[PDB]
Amino acid sequence: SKLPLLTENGGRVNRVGFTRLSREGSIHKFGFFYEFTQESLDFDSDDQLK
Amino acid sequence: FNVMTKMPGKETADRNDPYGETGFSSIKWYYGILVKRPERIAVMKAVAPL
Amino acid sequence: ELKVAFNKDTYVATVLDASGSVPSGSVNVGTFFHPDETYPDSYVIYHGVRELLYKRSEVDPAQPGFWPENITNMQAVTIDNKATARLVLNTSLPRVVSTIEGGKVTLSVVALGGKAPLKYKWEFRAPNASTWTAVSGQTTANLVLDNIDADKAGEYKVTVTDAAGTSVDSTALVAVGAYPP
Repeated sequence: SKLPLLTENGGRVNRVGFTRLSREGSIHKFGFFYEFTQESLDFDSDDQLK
Repeated sequence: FNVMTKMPGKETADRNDPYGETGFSSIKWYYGILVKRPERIAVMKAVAPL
Repeated sequence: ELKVAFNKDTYVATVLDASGSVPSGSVNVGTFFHPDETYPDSYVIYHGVRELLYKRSEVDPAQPGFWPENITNMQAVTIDNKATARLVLNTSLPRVVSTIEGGKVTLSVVALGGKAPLKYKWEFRAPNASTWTAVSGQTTANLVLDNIDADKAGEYKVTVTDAAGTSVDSTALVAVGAYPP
C-alpha cells in the first residue's frame, strides 16, 4: 500500500524525508600521589625503594 | 536507477521561482517480472514464536 | 486558516480570511495556514496558493486534477490578498541583555498586521522558577526597567494579541550581574 508508483505523465507524487540523531560522551579527571622523605630513601634497608 | 539532481542556483530557477531556492534528486527505475515456471516456486505458511 | 478562491477567467486567486465571502465567478480551491505551525517563516502566502493550485484542473478550477492538467503557470495567476496579514514582530526583544546594578534596560518590540486594536502585555518569570508571573502596569510596546537591581533579573516575555486572537510571542533574558548580598 506504500510502494512508490510513477505514471508516464509526470511526477511530484513521491516525496520522502530524512532524520538524523546525535550521540554524546564526556571526559573525566583522575589522579593520586604519595609523599616520601629523603632519609626514607637513603637510610632504608632496600636500595631500590623508589 | 536514473537520478537527476538540480542544485539550487542558476539551474532550478524559472519564472515560478526567480531566486533558485529549491533542489531535488529524483530516482526512478523500471522493473518487471516473468514467471516462466510458477510451479517451481513454493511457499510454506506458519506462525513464528514470540 | 486562509480560504483561497480562484477564478477561471481573470486568474485571480483571492486569498480571503477563514470566515470570508467567495466573490462572484470564483470557486473555493482550498485552505491553508499562513503562519505555518512547523515552519513559521520561510513560507509565504504565495507558496500556499501554489500547492492549492497544484491539485486543480486547467480546464476547470473545480473538479480537481493533477500535473498534466493542473494550473502550474503561477505567472498568470494574480494573488489578490483581501485578508488580514500576519502579526509579524519586526524587531523582537534581544535574546540576552547584560547590565550592572543602577543601569537601565529598555526592551522594545514593533508589531505590524492583525486587526486594528493591538494589545500589548508583558510577563516576567523568576530566574529559577517555572511559572510566569504577570507584570503589573505595562500595557505598552516598550518596557523600561530603571535602577535595575539583582532582584529584577530573569526572563521577560511580551505577547502581542490583536482583536482576533492571533498572538505572537517573544522572550528576553536579563542577567544583571552584581556583587553578592
